[PDB]
Amino acid sequence: MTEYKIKATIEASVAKFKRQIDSAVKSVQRFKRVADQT
Amino acid sequence: MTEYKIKATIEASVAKFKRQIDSAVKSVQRFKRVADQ
Amino acid sequence: MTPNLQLYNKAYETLQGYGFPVISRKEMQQEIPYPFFVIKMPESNRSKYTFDSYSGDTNLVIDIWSVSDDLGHHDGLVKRCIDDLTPSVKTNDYDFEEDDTNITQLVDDTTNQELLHTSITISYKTF
Amino acid sequence: MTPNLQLYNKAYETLQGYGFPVISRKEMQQEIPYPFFVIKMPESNRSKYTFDSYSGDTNLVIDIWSVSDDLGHHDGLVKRCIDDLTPSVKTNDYDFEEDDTNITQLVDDTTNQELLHTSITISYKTF
Amino acid sequence: TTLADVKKRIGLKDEKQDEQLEEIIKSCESQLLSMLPIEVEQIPERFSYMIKEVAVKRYNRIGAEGMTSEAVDGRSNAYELNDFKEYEAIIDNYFN
Amino acid sequence: TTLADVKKRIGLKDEKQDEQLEEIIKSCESQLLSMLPIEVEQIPERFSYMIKEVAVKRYNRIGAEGMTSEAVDGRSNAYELNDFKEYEAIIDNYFN
Amino acid sequence: TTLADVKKRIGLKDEKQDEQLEEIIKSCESQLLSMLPIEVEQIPERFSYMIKEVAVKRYNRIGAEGMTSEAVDGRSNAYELNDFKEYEAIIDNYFN
Amino acid sequence: TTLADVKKRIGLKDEKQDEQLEEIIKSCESQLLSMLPIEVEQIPERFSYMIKEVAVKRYNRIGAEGMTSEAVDGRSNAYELNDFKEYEAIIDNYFN
Amino acid sequence: TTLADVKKRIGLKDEKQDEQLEEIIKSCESQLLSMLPIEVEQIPERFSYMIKEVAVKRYNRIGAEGMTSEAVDGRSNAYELNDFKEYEAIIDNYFN
Amino acid sequence: TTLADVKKRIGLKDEKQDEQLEEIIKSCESQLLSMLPIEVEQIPERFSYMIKEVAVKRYNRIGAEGMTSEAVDGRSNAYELNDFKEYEAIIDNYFN
Amino acid sequence: MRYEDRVIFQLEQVATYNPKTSKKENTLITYDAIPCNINPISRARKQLEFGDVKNDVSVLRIKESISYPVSHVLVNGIRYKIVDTRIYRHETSYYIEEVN
Amino acid sequence: MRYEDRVIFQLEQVATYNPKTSKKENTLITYDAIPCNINPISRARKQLEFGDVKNDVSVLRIKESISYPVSHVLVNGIRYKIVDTRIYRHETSYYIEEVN
Amino acid sequence: MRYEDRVIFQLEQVATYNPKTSKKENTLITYDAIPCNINPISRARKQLEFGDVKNDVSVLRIKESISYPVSHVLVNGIRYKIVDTRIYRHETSYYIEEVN
Amino acid sequence: MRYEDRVIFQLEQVATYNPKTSKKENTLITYDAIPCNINPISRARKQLEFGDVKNDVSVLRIKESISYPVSHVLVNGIRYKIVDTRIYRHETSYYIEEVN
Amino acid sequence: MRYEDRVIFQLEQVATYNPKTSKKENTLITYDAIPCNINPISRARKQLEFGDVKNDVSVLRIKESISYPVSHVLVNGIRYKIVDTRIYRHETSYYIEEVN
Amino acid sequence: MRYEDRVIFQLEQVATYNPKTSKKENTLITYDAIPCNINPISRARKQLEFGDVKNDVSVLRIKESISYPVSHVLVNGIRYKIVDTRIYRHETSYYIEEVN
Amino acid sequence: DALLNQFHDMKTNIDDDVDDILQENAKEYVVRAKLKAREVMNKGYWTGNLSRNIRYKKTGDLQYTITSHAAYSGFLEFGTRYMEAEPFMWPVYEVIRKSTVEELKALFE
Repeated sequence: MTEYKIKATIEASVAKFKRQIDSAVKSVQRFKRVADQT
Repeated sequence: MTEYKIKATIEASVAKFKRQIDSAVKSVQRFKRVADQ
Repeated sequence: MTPNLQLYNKAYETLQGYGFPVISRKEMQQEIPYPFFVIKMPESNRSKYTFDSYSGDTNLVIDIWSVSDDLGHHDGLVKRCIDDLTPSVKTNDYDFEEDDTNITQLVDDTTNQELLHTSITISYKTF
Repeated sequence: MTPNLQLYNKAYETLQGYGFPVISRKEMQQEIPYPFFVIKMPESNRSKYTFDSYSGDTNLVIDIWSVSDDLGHHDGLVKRCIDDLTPSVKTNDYDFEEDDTNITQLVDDTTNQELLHTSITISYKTF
Repeated sequence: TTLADVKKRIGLKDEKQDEQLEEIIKSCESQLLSMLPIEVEQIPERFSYMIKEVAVKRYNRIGAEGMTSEAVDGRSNAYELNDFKEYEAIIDNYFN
Repeated sequence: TTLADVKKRIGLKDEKQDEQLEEIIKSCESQLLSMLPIEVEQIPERFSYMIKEVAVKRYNRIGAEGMTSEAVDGRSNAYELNDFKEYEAIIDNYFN
Repeated sequence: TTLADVKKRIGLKDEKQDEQLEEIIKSCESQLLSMLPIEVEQIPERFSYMIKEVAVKRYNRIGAEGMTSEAVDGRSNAYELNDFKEYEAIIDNYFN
Repeated sequence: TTLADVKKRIGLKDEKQDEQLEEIIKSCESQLLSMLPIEVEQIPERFSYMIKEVAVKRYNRIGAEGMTSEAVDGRSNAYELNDFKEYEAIIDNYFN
Repeated sequence: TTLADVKKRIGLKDEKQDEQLEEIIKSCESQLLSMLPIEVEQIPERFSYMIKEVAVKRYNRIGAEGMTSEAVDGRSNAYELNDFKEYEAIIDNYFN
Repeated sequence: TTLADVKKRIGLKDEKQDEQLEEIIKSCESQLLSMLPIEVEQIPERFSYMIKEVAVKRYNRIGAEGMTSEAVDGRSNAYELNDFKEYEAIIDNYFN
Repeated sequence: MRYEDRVIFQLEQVATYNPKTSKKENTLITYDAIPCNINPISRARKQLEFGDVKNDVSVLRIKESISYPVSHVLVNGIRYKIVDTRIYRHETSYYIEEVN
Repeated sequence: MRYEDRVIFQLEQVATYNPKTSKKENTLITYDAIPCNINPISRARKQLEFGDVKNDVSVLRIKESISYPVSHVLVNGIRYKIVDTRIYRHETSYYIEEVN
Repeated sequence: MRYEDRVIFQLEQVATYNPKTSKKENTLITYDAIPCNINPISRARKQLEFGDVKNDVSVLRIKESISYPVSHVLVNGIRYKIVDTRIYRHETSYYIEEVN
Repeated sequence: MRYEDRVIFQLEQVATYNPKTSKKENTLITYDAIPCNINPISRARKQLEFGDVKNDVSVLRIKESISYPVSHVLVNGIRYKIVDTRIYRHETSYYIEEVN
Repeated sequence: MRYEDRVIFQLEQVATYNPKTSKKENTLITYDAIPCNINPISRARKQLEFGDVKNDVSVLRIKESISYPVSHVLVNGIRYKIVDTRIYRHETSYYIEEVN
Repeated sequence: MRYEDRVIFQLEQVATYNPKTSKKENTLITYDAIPCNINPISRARKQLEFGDVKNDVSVLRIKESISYPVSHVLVNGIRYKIVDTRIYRHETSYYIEEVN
Repeated sequence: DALLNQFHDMKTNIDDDVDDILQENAKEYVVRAKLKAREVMNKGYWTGNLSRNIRYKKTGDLQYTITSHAAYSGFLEFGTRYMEAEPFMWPVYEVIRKSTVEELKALFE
């Protein structure tokens, strides 16, 4: 005999989206801080 | 062991949104100058 | 014609004169050498401005793709486009005046090759 | 009728006169030759405006699909619509006054074919 | 047999399928009476249960008469080769 | 057989498949009458149920007459090797 | 057997399946009494447990009387080829 | 046979495939007439149904003549080894 | 045979494959005439249909003449071990 | 044979592979001439087709001569045991 | 295949919207029933914006093919929209989903 | 493979946009029909921004290979864009999607 | 199938909200117990907004079918909502999930 | 393994950016051709920001191993970047993607 | 199953928060050790907000069943939270994850 | 298993940050080499924020077990971080990833 | 004006939304493969031990691996020196790919 198993794999990457969201967040916080002086 | 794969990689084109919000910031600052100066 | 198409045509009649290829989108069977220009149809806001005319905001984006081997030449194309399309563009029905121009560059590895991708936005007030 | 439906009907009475097909949404068994118009039901804000009337902001979106083989014609449709629906539309109960129009065009390859997709948004003040 | 005893075994309390079950039972009776010795004009009461058992088998096989297997989304069956195979031996041994 | 007796077992209640079932039944009768000895002119009523049973088997098999298996969008069938196989043991045992 | 003795083994404690178990037991008794020699009028008590055991086997098989295998929404069963197989070696060995 | 009886059995009411079916039937007739004893100049009417049955088998097999199995993206057929295998025995037994 | 008679069965209606079908048919004729006894100078018309049938089998097999199985982008074929296998039993039985 | 007739059968209208096909044909001719009786200096024209048939088999097998199966990313071939196996019997039967 | 069940095909023919009356009344063409084969009925929870509904996603099979245009089927007293139709040589297979 | 069906290949040759006339009229080169093998026709619901369309994703197979450039195929009266082509030693296999 | 376990079916009949009393009191119809077959009990961690709960996602099987409308089942002392029901010829199969 | 095809390995050697001339001109080292084994050519649609391109994702195999650094391969007249290299005892296997 | 390993069950009994003292001190009930069967120990990287930890997701099996409530297990000197418990006829199977 | 290859285990022992010198200099404990079995070397493209690197994700196997704490391995001249360690009765299996 | 809350929620929760859709498609892959096996493996030797041994595991974060654990299953998926192939996991790959992509799209459309 031989252990001729078969695999199928489903996987995803979020870390780029994570950083894109951080970039948008801090841009809106920039708007927040200038609106506070206005 | 043969492996079939499905990969999903997630994107957002925030480079437009950044430019929009920065344009808004720079536009608002003109008001502050007009008020104080 | 709308101002959109009037501007877009004047943009072709400029950029297409350099001899490098100009496209709105690349099709699969079409071979394009580097460097090349992608040019994208303007947006336009239009609103009442005087008792006798509208006026509005027309937003042009041109998009320059090159291999990173020589950055000085790529920048030379950028500067050549800006110097030809600004400060003003005049056409048959419309006038365009640079409100601002925004230049942004990325190093693009999507294609298994290190490309330079410059986006040139020009916001024309139009009358 | 709301102003929404009044305006939407007046828009069909215009666009349906061109002899190109006009649709709210394409159904699967329905064959549509290019070019064609999608049209979407207006949004409408309302608020008190005088001691005697409301007034408000009604937003109309019409949306023009064509094959990219001839851009001058597609822009001809865009201009023909904007010229027919501005500066003002009158109907039975409501008056509409243009406050803005926004034109945005995309090149669309969703359908294995290079189509032009123009969105025309028109903001009407209404009374 | 009666219909009612096949009906009781398969727990089928309504009447929606009596038209099929009466044909199934009529078929099983005819087949068993075909397997007996040529002289024998009547199914011996010793064997009266076989009609019922095979009728239940056939009830289950409705829609798979000629099929050794059926499969569909979420459900599948596999069937034995011959309904009377267990009983061919008993009928033989009784007459020999 | 009558058509109606086959019709009852497969649970049909309309006319929309009569022209197929007629030809199926007519073929089953011809085949069974081919299996009997040469001197036999008619299927004896002792065997009449066979014509019904195989007529149902073939009704299921319709569109698969040569096929060991048939898969169509997640329905799947596998078919018995020979429609009359069970009955060969009865027919031969009866005449011999 | 009593019904109660089968009922106890399969762990049932209510009345809701009696009409099936009764017919199952009655069928098992008829079959076993078919397997004994012709002169035997009753199952000898020496064998009474067989009627119970097969009555349990058939209770499990209910709804699958002809099926080698049965798969229903991820629940899959496969069945012994013959319920009385173990006991044929006892019955025959006892009378002969 | 007629064409129309094969046509009726396979339920094919249009005329889009008569050119193929007429060749299939002409082929089946020729093959059966090849399987008879050398003296026999005519297909016995006792066997006239075989032509129809095999023609239906062949109609199903269109596009898979030489292929034992055939599959694509949710549609699969597997075919029996020899169209006339069931009937070789009957033709033999009739002439012997 | 004529080419047209093969052409009709495989449903072809144009000229774009004639040069292959011609060579296939010419090969089938040569092979069958190799299987007959040495004294036979021509395929007897009694067997002419074989040349057609195998010509269709080979038409399907085209691009797979040596292959038992063939998968190409989800299209899967499996092929019969020998094109003339059925007909060996007719040819031999006819001359001997 | 000519090259041109193998060329016609395999539908190969350019000249990009004549260097391979001429070697394949030269090989098939040599092998067939090896299978004949020792005295026989020439391939009988009765067998001239075998050279062509096997040449096509070998043409399909290019890149898989030593291999029973070949697969990559959903292109798969499986090959028969022996190119001449069908013809070993015919050559024998002709000389015996 | 056992082709036991009877299916009624329909074409819902899309009308041109009438801005004088604010109506776009479609019309249904409906055909004679055909023998078909169909999967067992499901009644799954489907979860729309307004809440739960009993959906049924299914496949229906017919021998050879039909000459005429179709868009919906009615069978087992449920009405379905055709969302795929797959056309084999001797057989047609329709993927269908209940409406509502 | 049975190569029964006949395919017409096409090349849609992309023209340069002409700003003086607002046109970029392409031109179609179209070739003689070739014997091919093709999957059964699907007619799936595809759900575009403007609504539903009957899409067809498919695979087509031809023996050996063609000398000339191609971009679309017309077969069964449906026109497809080629989206992949896969070049085996003695066979070519094209992945094709209906346009519209 | 061994049909050993006993299931009690229920229909929770939805009342129309009463704005005069701010109540929409439903009513439960509850039926006689039926012999069924059920998968082994799970007690999975499910992670709601307010925290963890012991969920159970399961399948239950009954011979032939029931005449009457149902919505929930009570079995093994756990109450479940029916979320699919799948109607074979001689058998009915219900997908069920615990409430809470 | 039939090692029929001939591959040319390359190393694209990355130069340091020269700010006084705005150039970072790389240099290619290119090696003698090696016998290899490679998958059939694909030409898939790949959908970049600027549009469609004909991509080719593939695997190439060579016996034992090469002494020297590499980064790209040229074979069948297509240039690929190496994106994985897998080093078995007696065999080396390179995953490669076309550039452009 | 070989039931070699010994597991200690625990119930961490949740106390009610005391606002006078800002404490909600739970209490652990802990039971006599039971013979069990358990998967081999994993020590996977798990990547929390504060950093890496050595996590262990595992399954534990015991014959028949236990009368009493449980919430955690201690075995091999690792403490796990039970996240599923699956109740077969003669056997109980617990899905367990290390805490921390 | 053939345990041919020799692995050097390491523990990178984490020091506490010293705010008077802005240093947190770790120290490496390094052990005698052990016979191991390891997968063939991969050199995959990994695509970090600053660009491409040649990554290697692999599994390493040793007979029985080691008394002492570890965190990294050096083998084939590549340094890996241990990201999982699985502990069978007579065998230990380490999932390892190259650093950089 | 409070848009930072929406971006914060997206940053915080979408990890679990992706993990859930992966888990659901992994379960569906096993269910469909368990059916497809009997759909094609019908030459008549079926015990079903293969279908008793199709499983899946969360082998990594945002990574689910399905596995056919029966030793001979490769010989069935790919055929052999003596058997035609009866592929059973490949036809499910063609399904679950589409469902996974369109459901992840629907998470962001």
